[PDB]
Amino acid sequence: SPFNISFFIYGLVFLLLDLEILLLYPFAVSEYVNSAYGLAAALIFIGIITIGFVYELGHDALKVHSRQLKSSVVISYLGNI
Amino acid sequence: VALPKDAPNPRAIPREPVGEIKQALVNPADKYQSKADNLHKYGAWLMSCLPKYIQQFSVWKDELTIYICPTGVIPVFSFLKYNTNAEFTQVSDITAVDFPTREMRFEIVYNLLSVRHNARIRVKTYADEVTPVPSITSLYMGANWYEREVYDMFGVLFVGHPDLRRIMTDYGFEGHPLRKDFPLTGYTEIRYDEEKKRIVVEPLELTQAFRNFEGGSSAWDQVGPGIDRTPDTFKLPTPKPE
Amino acid sequence: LQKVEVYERIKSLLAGFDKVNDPNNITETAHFANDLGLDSLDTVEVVMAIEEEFSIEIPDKDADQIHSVDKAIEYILRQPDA
Amino acid sequence: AVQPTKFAVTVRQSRNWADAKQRVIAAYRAWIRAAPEIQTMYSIPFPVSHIRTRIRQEFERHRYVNKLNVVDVLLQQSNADFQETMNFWRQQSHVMAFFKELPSNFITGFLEGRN
Amino acid sequence: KGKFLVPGAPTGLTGLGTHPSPRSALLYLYHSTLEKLKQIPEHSVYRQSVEAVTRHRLALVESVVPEGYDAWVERAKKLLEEHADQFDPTKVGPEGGEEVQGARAVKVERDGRVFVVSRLPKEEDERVLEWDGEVDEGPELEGSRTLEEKIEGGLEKIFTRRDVKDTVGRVEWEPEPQLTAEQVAELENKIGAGLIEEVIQVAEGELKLVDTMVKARVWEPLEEQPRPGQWEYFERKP
Amino acid sequence: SYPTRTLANLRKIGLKEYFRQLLYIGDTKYGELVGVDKFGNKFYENKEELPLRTRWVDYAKHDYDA
Amino acid sequence: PQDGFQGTRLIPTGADFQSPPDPFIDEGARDNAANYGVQKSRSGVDEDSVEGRKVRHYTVNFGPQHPAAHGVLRLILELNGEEIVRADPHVGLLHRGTEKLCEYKTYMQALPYFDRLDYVSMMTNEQVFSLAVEKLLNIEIPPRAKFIRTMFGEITRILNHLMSVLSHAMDVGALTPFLWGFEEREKLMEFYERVSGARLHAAYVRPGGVHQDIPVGLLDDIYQWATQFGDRIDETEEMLTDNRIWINRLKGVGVVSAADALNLSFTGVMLRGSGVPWDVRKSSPYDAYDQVEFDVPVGINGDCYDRYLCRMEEFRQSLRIIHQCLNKMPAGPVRYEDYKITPPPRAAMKENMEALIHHFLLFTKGYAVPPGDTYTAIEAPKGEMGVYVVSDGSERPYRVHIRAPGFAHLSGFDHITRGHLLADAVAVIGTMDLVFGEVDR
Amino acid sequence: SNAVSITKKYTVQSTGIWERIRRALVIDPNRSNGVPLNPYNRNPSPGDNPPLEYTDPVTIPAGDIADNPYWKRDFRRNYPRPSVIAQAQQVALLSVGSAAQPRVELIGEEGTKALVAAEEEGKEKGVAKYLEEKGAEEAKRVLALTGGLPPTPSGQTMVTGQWDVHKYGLAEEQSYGGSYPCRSFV
Amino acid sequence: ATPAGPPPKNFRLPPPKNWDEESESTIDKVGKYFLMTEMLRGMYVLLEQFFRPPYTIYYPFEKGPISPRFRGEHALRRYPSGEERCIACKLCEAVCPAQAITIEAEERADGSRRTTRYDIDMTKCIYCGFCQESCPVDAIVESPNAEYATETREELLYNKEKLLANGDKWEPELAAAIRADAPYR
Ligand SMILES: *P(=O)(O)OCC(C)(C)[C@H](O)C(=O)NCCC(=O)NCCSC(=O)CCCCCCCCCCCCC
Ligand code: SF4
Ligand code: SF4
Repeated sequence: SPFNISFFIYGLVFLLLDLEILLLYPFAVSEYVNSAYGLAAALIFIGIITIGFVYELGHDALKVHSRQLKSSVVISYLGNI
Repeated sequence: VALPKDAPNPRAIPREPVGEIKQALVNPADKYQSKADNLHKYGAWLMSCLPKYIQQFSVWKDELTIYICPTGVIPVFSFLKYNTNAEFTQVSDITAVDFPTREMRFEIVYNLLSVRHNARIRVKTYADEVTPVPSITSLYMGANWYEREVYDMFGVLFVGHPDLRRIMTDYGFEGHPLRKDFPLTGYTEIRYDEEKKRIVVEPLELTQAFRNFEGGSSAWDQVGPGIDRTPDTFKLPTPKPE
Repeated sequence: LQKVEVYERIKSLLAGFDKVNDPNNITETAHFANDLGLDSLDTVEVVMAIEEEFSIEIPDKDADQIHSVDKAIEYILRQPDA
Repeated sequence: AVQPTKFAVTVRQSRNWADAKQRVIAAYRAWIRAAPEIQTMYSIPFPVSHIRTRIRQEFERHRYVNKLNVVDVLLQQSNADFQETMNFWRQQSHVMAFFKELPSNFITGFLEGRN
Repeated sequence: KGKFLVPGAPTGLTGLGTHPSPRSALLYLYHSTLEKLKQIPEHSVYRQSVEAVTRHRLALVESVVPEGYDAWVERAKKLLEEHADQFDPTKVGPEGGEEVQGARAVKVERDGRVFVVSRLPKEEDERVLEWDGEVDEGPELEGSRTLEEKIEGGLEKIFTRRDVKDTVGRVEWEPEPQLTAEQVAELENKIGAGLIEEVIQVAEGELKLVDTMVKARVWEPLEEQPRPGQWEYFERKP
Repeated sequence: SYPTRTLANLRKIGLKEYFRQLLYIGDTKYGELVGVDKFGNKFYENKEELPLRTRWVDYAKHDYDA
Repeated sequence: PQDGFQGTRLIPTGADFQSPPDPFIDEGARDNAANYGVQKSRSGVDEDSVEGRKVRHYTVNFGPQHPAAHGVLRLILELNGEEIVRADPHVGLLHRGTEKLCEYKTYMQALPYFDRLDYVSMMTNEQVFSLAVEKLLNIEIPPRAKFIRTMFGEITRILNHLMSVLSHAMDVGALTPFLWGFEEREKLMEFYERVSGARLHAAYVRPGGVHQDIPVGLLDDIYQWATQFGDRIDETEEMLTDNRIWINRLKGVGVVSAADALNLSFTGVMLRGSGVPWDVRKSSPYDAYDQVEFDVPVGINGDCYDRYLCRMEEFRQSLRIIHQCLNKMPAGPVRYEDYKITPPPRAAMKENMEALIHHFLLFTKGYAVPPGDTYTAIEAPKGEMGVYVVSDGSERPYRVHIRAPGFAHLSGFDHITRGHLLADAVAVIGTMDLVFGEVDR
Repeated sequence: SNAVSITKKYTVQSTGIWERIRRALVIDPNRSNGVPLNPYNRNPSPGDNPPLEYTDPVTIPAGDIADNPYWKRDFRRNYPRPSVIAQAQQVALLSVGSAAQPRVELIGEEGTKALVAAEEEGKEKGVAKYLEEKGAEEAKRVLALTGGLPPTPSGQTMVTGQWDVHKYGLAEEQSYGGSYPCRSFV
Repeated sequence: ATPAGPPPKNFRLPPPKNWDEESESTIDKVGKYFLMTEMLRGMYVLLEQFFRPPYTIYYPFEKGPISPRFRGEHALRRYPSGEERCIACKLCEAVCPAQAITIEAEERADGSRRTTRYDIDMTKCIYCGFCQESCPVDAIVESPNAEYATETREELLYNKEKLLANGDKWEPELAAAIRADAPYR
């Protein structure tokens, strides 16, 4: 029967960052020909991928909340009427 | 064996002889008189603040007991939890004692602690197989399971108790085994049955019956009456002569 | 649902019950206790049987109200399940 | 505090006989409503008609009670026995220990030994 | 820096923080208790006990005056008397107002003493505070609605609620001078019931106990005489 | 066991006994005989051993039992 | 009784005397983070009272046949995914009717029962029963017995903490400290098996002193062990105190406040973890405790980490007490010198008439305890262990009730655990230090 | 550091080069390995300790042959009785006082008849009724029994010579320093 | 919570320290974080355990230590003449906490007070030693023997024939244990 998974947002982002690191493996085996001009594109690609990763860290999308805030009422004394 | 350079054999050290041993005789009850007066005043003070419910109090050595009627369980324990001189914020324990000679069979005995005053106090009330007792689970979260034990072992309802069910006995179990009339070995026993392929319940037979040696108890009373230790401040005056 | 449909099944169930005094006394305005000879526990079983047949849940407040066949019919029409 | 469990019911006294009257019907209804659900939980091989027969007989043994304080102990026990059964705390052996599936005459009892 | 206790700082007892205003709070709690006892007859020893204990502890808290209290109390009278409408519970509610994201305050009476309870809006970081901390009642009702639904929405609040930045007809209540952390220890040496945060919680439980005693009528005659043999045990005849 | 001990014990008892001891005790022990049971069991002591290991038995029967 | 047959006045209940909070100063709807949306009814649509009785959370039987159950617990957990919404501990699986069996025994015959309640802390359980009977006997046990009982009281405390702390570390995943510490406890059961004849159930501490005197080599061997036990505490200190996986498994876990810990009947480290200075050996000195110096470890955050730091400090304080007992051990008898209470020496029983009569009566009838009742409590290694003994004036107790620290602790399990994950429940079972011989009794 | 030397710790030692090696490569060369000394630990065994050496101890008074009747040490039969006060004679103690603090003289005869009335009035009307008719100043005299304030419950220590609250204080040496959340109390 | 009276001196905790008040250097704090420093210390401590003697003994060739007071299986003992020491007083039957002893006695052919039945249910016994404590004549003793595990429970129902045979076999230790432990009894 259906069961809550508290880490499925990890599974969605895991899906896309795998596609991203696979797209970086042809560069690793082609560096001598890519050189500087090819390096720039590889860095432009990894910078955009990294911005979406900063989006996932910034919003706490990779955070499972679990555990199991102070007084703000000041009384004052004027004494008698 | 590579022995350490500064650890001598400790058995090899001679002990100075000890001969005649003097030992003073002490009544261990004598140390409790310096607060006898104080324990009687506190018990008397409660008797006066809450005279609707507190029937009597007793003082034995350093233990003060408060006897109350069952309809006053909430107000008395409210007073003992929240009063400045009565910061009894734990329930150490809640048990029952069965007295079948009494109409109200069951004595409900609560034990409280006051870490503020380093003080303990006992409160006793009574119930029977049909009279219930007010639960104190609203004042003491820790009293939840104690009252379940009294209900399981003795069969005392606790009105207001959330989730009052068995806590000690087997699931389908019938009877209250700390009652005096409940026999020591019970009524039933279990075995795994080969024909039915399960655990089954059967009337209790015993290969060797329990041997009660209680009839060997002394024909002579061995303790006597004791002594009275009430302080003068809680005894009535005596009419002086002439 | 249909009124005659939600009544025909009751007669078969009520007649099918083991120890009613006589199957003829079941009418559209018959009482379980006065006519059909059913005590408290028998009546609670009859509402229980009616709810199971119609596949509906009858709540404690309106379950007590059903002491007669007509009251069962009106509740069955009132509740939207079949 | 700690949470009361799924079928936990607060222990309260019956106000009057009308109160007790309505509670006993509520308890009997709740038991016979649950007999189909008991059967598949505990894999009872008998049909549900037998289970409801046994519920009826348990209630019938307390039929002739005219004391509010005895009924409320009885309404307590059924509440705990219902809660215990529905949460599946007891097991099949306990539920089957509840179904039994004395000599009928003096002479029958005499001839076999007492019973 | 180390002159004053820091409200909400852990005290060494778990879940017990530093009280934002311990002195006034004890007076409020003690005067409130001395008010509820008055529905108890004077011959009750419970009344006389609580009445005795509370007054003994009250005079000790008064004995420790914060610095500048006289100057502030003279100012604060001229605020309550000039702008009583602002701090009137019958006008602004018992919670000081409806806008939690600004300052709020009401005037309360106990025994005849006058108290002003204030609710400074909760201190949270700027980057996780939406609309200054406004309360989110959800989206306004749009589309075709009946009048009743618009009423239930909160439509009467347009004409009573205040923009927090709108402050012309109101005065900013400055609260009472507090006790320098030396005085807090000095006061609690007198009371002798632990930390002042402990003393406060015992006082407030003492306040709630009075209502239970009053209802039960604990000062009236014994309900159930113990029946014969009830408290007999196994004693040997003296 | 450790290399200094195992070679030292192996030198003392011989290879044939070394393999017999690897078959029953699984250790390599050397010590002096202290006596023999009525059952043939052999007892040795060596105070130059780890605590609770200074006394041991060589069981007479192959199917040794305590 | 009779009036209850028909309707009469309803017995007052805690709901009746409820009082409304004052609205001027009330701040917040929840001053406790235990009920701050980490329980049931925090999800779904409708409550589980009506129309919700047809559905269940994911419910798993954590035990009895479970390692983290440490024995015989049936902890029914309701999981929201991997989060606990409700914890229902089911006990009574080691309930053997000890308190009813004690009523058909003499006072001597009941003492071995107390060995088997908290069955890692035998001699401490014996002491609380021996101190209750001695109080009802109105006798004063000799000074050598009081020093033997305090020294073996702290040898027992170390034995419990070795089993408790290192079983708890084993549950969290650390295996090696368990193995090291079980050589030390294996060392300390020699001291048991040398004064008594048992490694575990000594039956040593008895009302009136101790059964036999310590043998003539024991104090030197206890001191020899004492000179190296500090190093043992430090090497287990060396794997857990600073370990970052140890800190993030226990810090902020199982948090109970000081004011709730008292209200939950918590004692011992469960209470001292929350910042309360409370020790039964400091507040009601028993045996020779008021004759020794020791410190009391107290935490400040009330979590599993502070409770771990308090227990590792009690290793060092128990070893500190043990040294003073070795130094201050007096001469004299180890049994109260009254043969009407304690058995005479075998020499005297075979030599003299009044010694034989007393030996015969003490082992058949038992001794009579003057009538009365008492609550006696000691600082057991797991908390306030108490006993309520009712006396007939005869030779068999009328009532023996054991107040077990772990019974009071397992009851507050759902209070502190609801909202944590399944591993955090394992963490809280071990910090709360349960032995179900005492829980069920 | 609070380390004692390895050379006093009654464990088996390293020697020679392996002592030099081990002190070079351990974290604390004063930590012991935990292996006891065969010559010292449990040597002799308790089963070869001579029986004649141990002497069973008798104390002078209890064990003497000429200065102790049993009845002057029979502390078990001198056990205290519980002292029970009921409302019937708490009204009495309020009516006429106590052997310690009497209220009126009760001189000779005609005082006994007042003595029974104080007990009789307690049995006829209880404490709440008693305070009702005497008014509020009788209730104020109740607090006068404890000096004006309500009594404090008795503490259970007596380590200072009087039964009191034990005064917990912070220990002079804090074992975790300040680094860890565990504080040391005495 | 805290004791009544003056609150403990300095019981109130100091105010919390801020992030920029912690007097640890960034190089140390970051180094410890990234280098896993405290856990390398724990790894090292295991290494020096690896080079320490083990604690293990080779059971059954080596046995752990037991004392004269050790309580093992029961044996009935005889005087130096072969006469049974047991006289049927029944004291041990009375004191047993588990009712594991059943005794039947009579006058023997020669008029001697001797047992006819002597059974110990070894599956009811709790091995407390109370029965040997109470013996007037040192008859019932618990041997130093712990290795007597059996295939069936009938093998654990000892009659007088089995218990006398135990004493007849174990007498040299039973005597040496009583010799070594008697003065303390
Ligand atoms: P009508 O006016 O005839 O009303 C009928 C009743 C029964 C209400 C009576 O007239 C009546 O009022 N009599 C007194 C109340 C009564 O009968 N008993 C008290 C109710 S509690 C009770 O009877 C409990 C019975 C046992 C527990 C429930 C039964 C189910 C047990 C387990 C079933 C199978 C589990 C595996
Ligand atoms: S106590 Fe000893 S001598 Fe007496 S009957 Fe029992 S075994 Fe025989
Ligand atoms: S040692 Fe065994 S036989 Fe002897 S009294 Fe104890 S339980 Fe009974």
